[PDB]
Amino acid sequence: LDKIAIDTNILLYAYDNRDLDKQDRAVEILLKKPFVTQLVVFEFIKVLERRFKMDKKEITKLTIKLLKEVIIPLSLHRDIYNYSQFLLQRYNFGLSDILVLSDSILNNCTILLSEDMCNGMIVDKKLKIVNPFL
Amino acid sequence: LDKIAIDTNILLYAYDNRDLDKQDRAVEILLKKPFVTQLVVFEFIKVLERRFKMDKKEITKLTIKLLKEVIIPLSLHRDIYNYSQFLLQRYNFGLSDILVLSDSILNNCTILLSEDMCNGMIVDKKLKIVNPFL
Amino acid sequence: QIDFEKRLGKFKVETEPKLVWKNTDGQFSFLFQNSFNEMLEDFKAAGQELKIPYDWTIYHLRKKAISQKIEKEELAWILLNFNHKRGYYQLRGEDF
Amino acid sequence: PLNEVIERQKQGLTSVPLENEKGSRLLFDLSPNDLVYVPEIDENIDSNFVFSNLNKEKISRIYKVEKTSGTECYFVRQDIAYLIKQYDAKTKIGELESQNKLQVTMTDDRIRITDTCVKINCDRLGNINFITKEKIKQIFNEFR
Amino acid sequence: KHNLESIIVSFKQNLRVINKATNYYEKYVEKDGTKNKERVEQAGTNWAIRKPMHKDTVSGKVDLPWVKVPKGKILTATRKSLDSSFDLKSIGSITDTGIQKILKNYLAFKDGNPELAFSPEGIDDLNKNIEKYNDGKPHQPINKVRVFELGSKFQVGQTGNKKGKYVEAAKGTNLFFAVYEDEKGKRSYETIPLNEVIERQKQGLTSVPLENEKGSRLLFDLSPNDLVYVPEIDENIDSNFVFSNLNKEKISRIYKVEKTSGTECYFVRQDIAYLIKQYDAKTKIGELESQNKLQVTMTDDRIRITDTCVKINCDRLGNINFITKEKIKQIFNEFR
Amino acid sequence: KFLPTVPIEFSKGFSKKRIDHRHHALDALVIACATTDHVNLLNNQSAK
DNA sequence: TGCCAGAGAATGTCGGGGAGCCGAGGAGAGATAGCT
RNA sequence: UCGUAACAGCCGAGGUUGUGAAUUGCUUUCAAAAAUUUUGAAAAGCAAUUCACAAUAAGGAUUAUUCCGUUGUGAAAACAUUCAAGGCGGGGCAACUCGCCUU
DNA sequence: AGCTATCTCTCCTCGGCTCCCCGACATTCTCTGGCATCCTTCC
Ligand SMILES: [Mg+2]
Ligand SMILES: [Mg+2]
Repeated sequence: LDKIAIDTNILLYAYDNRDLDKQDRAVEILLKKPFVTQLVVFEFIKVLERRFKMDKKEITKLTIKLLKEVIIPLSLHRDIYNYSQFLLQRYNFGLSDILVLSDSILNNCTILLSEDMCNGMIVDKKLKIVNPFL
Repeated sequence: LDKIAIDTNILLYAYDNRDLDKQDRAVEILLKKPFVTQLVVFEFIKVLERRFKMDKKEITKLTIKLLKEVIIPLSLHRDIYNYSQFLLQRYNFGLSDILVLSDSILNNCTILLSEDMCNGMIVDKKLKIVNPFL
Repeated sequence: QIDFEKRLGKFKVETEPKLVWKNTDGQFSFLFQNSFNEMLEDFKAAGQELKIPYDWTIYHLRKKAISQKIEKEELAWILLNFNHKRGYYQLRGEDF
Repeated sequence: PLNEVIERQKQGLTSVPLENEKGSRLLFDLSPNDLVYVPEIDENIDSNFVFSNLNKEKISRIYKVEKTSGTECYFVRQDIAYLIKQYDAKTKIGELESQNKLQVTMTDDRIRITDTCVKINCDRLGNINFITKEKIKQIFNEFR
Repeated sequence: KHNLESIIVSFKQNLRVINKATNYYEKYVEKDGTKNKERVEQAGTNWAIRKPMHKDTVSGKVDLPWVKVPKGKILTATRKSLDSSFDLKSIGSITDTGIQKILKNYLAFKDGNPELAFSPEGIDDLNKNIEKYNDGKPHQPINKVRVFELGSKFQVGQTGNKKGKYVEAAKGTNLFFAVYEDEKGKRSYETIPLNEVIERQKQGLTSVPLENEKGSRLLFDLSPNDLVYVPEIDENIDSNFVFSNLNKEKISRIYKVEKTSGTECYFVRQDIAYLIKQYDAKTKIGELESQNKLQVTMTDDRIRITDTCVKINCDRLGNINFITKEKIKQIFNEFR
Repeated sequence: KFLPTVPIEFSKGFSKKRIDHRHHALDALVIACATTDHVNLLNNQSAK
């Protein structure tokens, strides 16, 4: 009994077509109905519009379908900025990453899945960051 | 009598002092307690960290102070993606701009104080874009 | 159940150990059955009926230790009990 | 109400709001002739999925929405077409009481369906459709 | 006359809930190869709680099936000595049913009079002859009983058996009163107990949650001895600003918080020091009503304060602080 | 003019100045405007 | 025209603002041991 | 005539919640039994008398026979405390404590 | 043996702490009412 969140890299590795095994790992991650911050949704949309040059209408269609059935979006918590400042004291992460971490924690997420952090490292004795691909 | 929202460029001109007159206009606009959407806040944070190279802690402090005193943040709406899809049928703006417009409209905002958004025309007969620097 | 390397002598976290109690498959058992049986025989000699609490054994040990030999765990129990109730140490200016 | 649905669909949004003002995420909407499954009282269904092992009991615990008013939703066991005896005002005896349908399960348990029901969608041939790894693969294989 | 009638009274406030803890402790340190005793600071983040967290009495939670439990409410229990203050009503508050039966039977045996029944002599008589009132069954003697109570109590802590002990907030620790606003226009009032405030501040957050479970935006929080302004009935306003030239009437429409309980916040006009006549409950006549506090304005309109009040912050000298065209510029200049 | 008044039963331990905080500011203003001439005239430093 | 949506009728539960009790620091009122 | 009165320090014994135990109790649940009624076993909830033990403001350091955690200042989530040597001496079997003289 | 000044023995209004209605608002199930009349084309 625990709550799981994810990061933008997981959605991208699901969408990308050059890491077939990582594609798999991503897809059976999504079979469990993970949660997402709105931040990773916005970053995913920006990356799709920027990196893959895939047009806006299809971006919106895909994200609507994903948020509708694949994933459960998380309400953007109001205490995100204060808590992000609090976590920013001792963890030397990017401000985007710490924002994701803070809003994930504030929504009672117990495990975060990603690759851009310290695998297994614990933040504020509340959340555990895991690299599911390794 | 009518709600008012702002775009990231308003905050950027309020902070940056390369053109003093536009900075004064932006400060005057901020004096009236204007509403703001969280996407604008995140874009502002990203720009400050990237363009102006301010460190994380001062950026977070500035954001917290601004939200506590100067501006009213708007809660993120659950219908942002569907409406953004709807708005794309008639209007051809950037995807981030479309998201900003959708979140502003869904929160009953009637004026969007922006600059780089081809001011003047109504949007969906609910909101209008106004350039305050002209 | 007690740390001895970093937090010296402190109980391990979320542990509430009893010295005279051993847990086996969640079943708690006394640790000094011999002295307990000695107390039962003594109370039988005194005429008191039966079925006395297990943990009275501390006082039989304390009386016994004055003249006889007791086990090392019993000695540790007695010392940790003496740590509890040091007693009153009157200072200057009072007679009582 | 139909007015809200009309306005929401005209705006391009979905028929049912994603988030009530109470601050609760929308689990699902229900329409007439929809299918729901009521799990057993003992069991806990949160991410069960696996809707191919439909035996007698699981299928027999499938209900259908019939009508709706306010916060009251009425269900009928999906295999029931005509009631054995319809309700009457004089003798006041009926197979499914005065409303000819119950807000709860028909069996002896009498548990409110809406508290534990899970929505189920099916194709024309009466086959249950649930997400699979291949479906998740294709859902954005198509956009590529 | 003008200056005296244009004065706002400044109240010193200290809302210390947590603070940094200073710990100078002596230990052996190595300098130039020699180990010497010297006092050092404590390393890390140490928080000192600056308020009495809870009351002294500690209660344990019980589950009595024969008692209806209101939602959001907790049933606890506590040992108490058996004395003459126990009547047939009091015996109904004892957790143990068999003790209730024995005690009621013995009390009836002595004319239902607690004074003789529950004197120490009566307790001794019951203890020495407990067989009669317990259906002839044996029973261990009785000296104390665990009476149960119904109320709002919270655990002392989490580690160890500190989760098994339930306490209640210390008197005078109700220091926060949140007022939230919804998009509809309705104002919601709430009181935040202390322990949540300690938790939030330890997390680095604000004292009061910025939105309640309604989702309503938080208008403002209130603590004892802060000043609010109550607008006129025909002057329904949002912020009204104009806080640099308040007239006699604007100043005269300023109220101050003293007591917060439940959803109730009690106010007295800021310039009122001592009432002409202290309220008497017997005669029900005085300058102010019961508790010498009013939730409504003194004037004849008698409008409830919490409905239209707007918080105003006042510095030491009596001035009112409001955002200006320059404070924003200093805000930006601080970070550049 | 109509001056403030308190009935006998309610006038035990009553003060006009004690009812409002502003009497402190009034006292400050009064003591401020009195010059050294005022203080050494009301202290009878010239009485002899 | 059968049946859908909502009015309609019995309940039980809860805020909430007065009624009535009632714990508690503190003042007459005095027996009394230290003092004369 | 002011001031002195405030701040600190070494200890004690309970109580409460909880864990384990000995002995009894009250209620509830399948009947195991008797000829619609009782005797009941076993569990659960609630205790009582006594014993041992854990915690005793949430919590954080440290391995000194040291602590910090209900005071004050104010955003810096930052602080307050201590301050080298030399003998002379009193006390104390001891640990150590207390004064005087000299830069 | 007699005076008194520090205790103790009992009444009080205040600050609380339960009753205490009283009206309003969920739940659960059951009645009840509903646009009707209108001709040709029109086979
Ligand atoms: Mg990331
Ligand atoms: Mg933009």
